[PDB]
Amino acid sequence: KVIKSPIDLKNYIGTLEIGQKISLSYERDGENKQASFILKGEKENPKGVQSDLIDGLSLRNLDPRLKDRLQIPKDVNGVLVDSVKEKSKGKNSGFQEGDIIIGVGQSEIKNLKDLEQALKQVNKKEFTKVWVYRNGFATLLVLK
Amino acid sequence: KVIKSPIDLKNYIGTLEIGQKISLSYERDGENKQASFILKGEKENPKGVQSDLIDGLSLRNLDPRLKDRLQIPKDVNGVLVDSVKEKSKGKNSGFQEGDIIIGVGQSEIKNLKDLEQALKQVNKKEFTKVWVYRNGFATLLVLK
Repeated sequence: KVIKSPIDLKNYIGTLEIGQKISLSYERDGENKQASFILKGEKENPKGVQSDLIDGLSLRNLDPRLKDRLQIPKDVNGVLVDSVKEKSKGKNSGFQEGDIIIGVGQSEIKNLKDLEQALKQVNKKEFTKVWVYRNGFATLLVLK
Repeated sequence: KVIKSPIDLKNYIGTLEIGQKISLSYERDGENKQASFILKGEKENPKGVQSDLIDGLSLRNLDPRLKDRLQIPKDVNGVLVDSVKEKSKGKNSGFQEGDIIIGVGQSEIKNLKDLEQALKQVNKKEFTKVWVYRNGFATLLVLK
């Protein structure tokens, strides 16, 4: 059975019974693999690993020991950028070292907890509207 | 002073003074003992040991790794039974290894706290109505 859309695998599994191994095929960036997948339901999974917009990103919580802006936490709590690996959709799209993420997709974060909650939704997006505080100003970016 | 009820002990303490040592008799199962007790208030107690129907049971928390039942945590949050001691009140009563306590005294449990909390009331219960899911199904017991 051939898959292009969510309802395709979904109903395709409505027609398959448990515990038989499917040797299904799947791609990533620009290469296909074939591997072997037991049918396991929702009641049936131990767990696991992901990334996308967090691939080779070193980031951490903050209240930074810099100047000057403004006295409210509201516009500084978020997450600091140590490093950005070039392949990541950030550096496709002008994300850089020394930035501070204040929000992801028009919505604001206080920390790695809020970052990772939004960063878990980014492969549900074709791009993201991030806001990153630089040395002086927050720029809006368009990450692809 | 001879004891058969709690209003024997309670009202005997109503008629006994502080700090003295009291060489009381007590029994277990089929063996009486004497040891000596300091009169120690409610406002007076340094901590101890509490077994009965938990006595040496090996039970831990679950969402288990098998099928099938239902699509809700409500019947499957609980605790799961690695072993059951022969000397204990479960094996007098039809309880076994491979079981899963979902409820105790017609009240349901989510983990080891709600187990222990209710197996802290079984010496208040002439018998217990526990409910034990097994490999496929869940059975009321008469824990004597």
